[PDB]
Amino acid sequence: ATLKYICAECSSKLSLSRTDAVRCKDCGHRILLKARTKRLVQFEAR
Amino acid sequence: EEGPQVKIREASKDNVDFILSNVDLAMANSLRRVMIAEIPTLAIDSVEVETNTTVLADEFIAHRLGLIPLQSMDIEQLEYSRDCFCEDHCDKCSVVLTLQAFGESESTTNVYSKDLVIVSNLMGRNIGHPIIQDKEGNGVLICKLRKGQELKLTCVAKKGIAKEHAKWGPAAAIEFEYDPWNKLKHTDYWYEQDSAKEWPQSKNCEYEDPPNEGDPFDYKAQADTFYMNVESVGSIPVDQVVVRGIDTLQKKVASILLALTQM
Amino acid sequence: KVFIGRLPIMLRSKNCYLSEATESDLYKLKECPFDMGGYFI
Amino acid sequence: MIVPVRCFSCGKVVGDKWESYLNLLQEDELDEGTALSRLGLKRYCCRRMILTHVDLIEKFLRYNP
Ligand SMILES: [Zn+2]
Ligand SMILES: [Zn+2]
Ligand SMILES: [Zn+2]
Repeated sequence: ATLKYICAECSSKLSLSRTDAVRCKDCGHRILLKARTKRLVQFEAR
Repeated sequence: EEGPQVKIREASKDNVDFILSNVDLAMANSLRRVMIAEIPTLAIDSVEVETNTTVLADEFIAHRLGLIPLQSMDIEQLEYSRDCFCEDHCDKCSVVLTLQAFGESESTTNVYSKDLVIVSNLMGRNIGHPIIQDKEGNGVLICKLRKGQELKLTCVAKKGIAKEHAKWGPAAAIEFEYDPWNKLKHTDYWYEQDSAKEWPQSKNCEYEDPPNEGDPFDYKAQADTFYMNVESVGSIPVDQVVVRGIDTLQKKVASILLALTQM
Repeated sequence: KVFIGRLPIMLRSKNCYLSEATESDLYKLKECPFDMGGYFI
Repeated sequence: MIVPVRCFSCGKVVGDKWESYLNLLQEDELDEGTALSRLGLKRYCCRRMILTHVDLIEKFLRYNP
């Protein structure tokens, strides 16, 4: 269902805009990870 | 049948200890090289990654995937994607497989080649089936998953040769020896006190007659009688590695006579 | 009482939270159990 | 990280012998040399592959995320 960001610890898929600072829900981890892409990557098997 | 002559000693699904005789060292070698580098095979040569929360990197995993030996019995009934007239890959030139794994249990979940699943149409040719030789039908250990981690990949096997990448090699090693009794004097034994006492006598010294003390050097003897042993990796029956070795070498020279021709 | 300045703490010294941490306490904390710690951050 | 799939030098498949090797040691109380020979690793190039590997993944799996 989409997710622009993740949380450094609770893994809970966050996702907010501006003026939202940087915190998760209950896990005030001011960290947050950017979440992978859907544009699947191809790899040489070499 | 007049000419090169095979004389098998051991034989199994993995090795083929034999004795080539009545041939040029050059031919024993070219054949020896061909088996190592130019026998066609199928192998994963493209991995699309949907999900990898594993502890490894995509290219890291992908690299291993390619090293996983795949069924290449009817490899000739498959074409090189570069020759094929499709756009990229198709059933006429490629085998598609899938890998989906999830860390369900709390105990470490292992991912093996057996967990690979063919998704394309093999059209009746024995090809792409991940080789398995272990005593538990598991295959190669591709990765390990902790509870919660996931791995969703999509591979694409293609025909190739060792010259392009060692993953496409059907051979594992190739023992090769001649003149076990240093009679042609091709090598000069290094020693501290005694050549003979310091150098281990080889297997094949039994299959030959030790030179006699007073015989003058035989200067016209050439090199025939080569003791080989081929170890297959599984993607192909041992007997085949050899046979097709001779085959490809044969087609090679053929491609040349045909060059002078249409020249 | 009175607050007076801040003192940077050497990892794994009596003051640090890792000094008394078990192996698993270290993993959950994302700190390699192989780390020695005679430094500051 | 994990058992290399093959012997760097010859190509021998080795990534399918790690667990067996581990058992040959624990549950059978054998020695590494005797253990390795029973798995078929006869030439030292292949022997070193297994005898020298370090399974650091079993430590990576211990981190939560
Ligand atoms: Zn949080
Ligand atoms: Zn095609
Ligand atoms: Zn080896």
